[PDB]
Amino acid sequence: QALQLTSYTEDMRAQGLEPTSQLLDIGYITADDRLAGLLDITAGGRVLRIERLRMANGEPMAIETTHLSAKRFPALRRSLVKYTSLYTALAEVYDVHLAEAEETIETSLATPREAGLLGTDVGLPMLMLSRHSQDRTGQPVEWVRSVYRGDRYKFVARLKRP
Amino acid sequence: QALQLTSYTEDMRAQGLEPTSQLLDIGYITADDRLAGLLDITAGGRVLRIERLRMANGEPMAIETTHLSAKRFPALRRSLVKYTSLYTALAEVYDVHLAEAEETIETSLATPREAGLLGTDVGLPMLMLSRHSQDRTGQPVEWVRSVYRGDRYKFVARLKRP
Repeated sequence: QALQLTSYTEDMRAQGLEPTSQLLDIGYITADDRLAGLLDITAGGRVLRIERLRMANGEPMAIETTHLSAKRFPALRRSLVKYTSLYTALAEVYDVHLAEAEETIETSLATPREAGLLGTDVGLPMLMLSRHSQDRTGQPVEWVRSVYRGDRYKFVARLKRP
Repeated sequence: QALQLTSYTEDMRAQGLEPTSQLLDIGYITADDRLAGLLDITAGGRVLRIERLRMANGEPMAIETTHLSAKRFPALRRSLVKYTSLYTALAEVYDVHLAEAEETIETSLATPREAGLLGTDVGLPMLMLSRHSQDRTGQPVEWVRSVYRGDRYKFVARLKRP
């Protein structure tokens, strides 16, 4: 609670590595109840889904899948090409800024496709990150699910106790 | 950065589960340079090592191995039986209180012994937590290494961005 909401780029530089990305896929899907609840939209609502391959020192590091309300951000898909960053896009196009988020850390095995994209096998433990962010108006902005190579990644938290 | 320094008990209750423990082993070891640096003691220095089996809902959940300066806490081993908690012991016997800590999250496979103690196999992804704590006088107090069952555990962080 009350930790530092750091995006992918900073968490890599705060770890020595040089971050880069590659869009794998982008498109609209239909929200089931679970996703609808997380984005505060109605079930059946349209969701923009972005899938990116994250790299560091040139090699595959993570697959990052971001979900957002298409209804709220109907021109975001088109605008994303203009930008280096989803969050730049949200700030400049929609004046939306992340304020707070709940991050979940788990470990799991990769799917066959994931293993292929990350140059690992399906027996390597992977770090699974989920992130549920809200904006400065206290609305949910995104639900993010990422799979990190377990041999190459660690996540560091600085904790304090009052 | 600036997250909430939560001990094992709170992190379980903030997750629905009912926490219990069992001492597996306790004793002194000699610090190698790496450990000596973390506890701010001289290489060769004596370290109190505590190994505990953590349980929740009755079943095995984590193995938690804590290291402390024996020189600084020479009567801690003996005093630990009187107490429900290492941190109660440190507060009451030595007036030492955790103030800040660096926590590392990783995933790895269990050793054969670990797998046996946790009723899992060595193919299950495990969550590896390291914790390096300092006290209210800004000195290092502990270095902790824990292995959590990957099928049963998640770690939740609440992040903010100024």
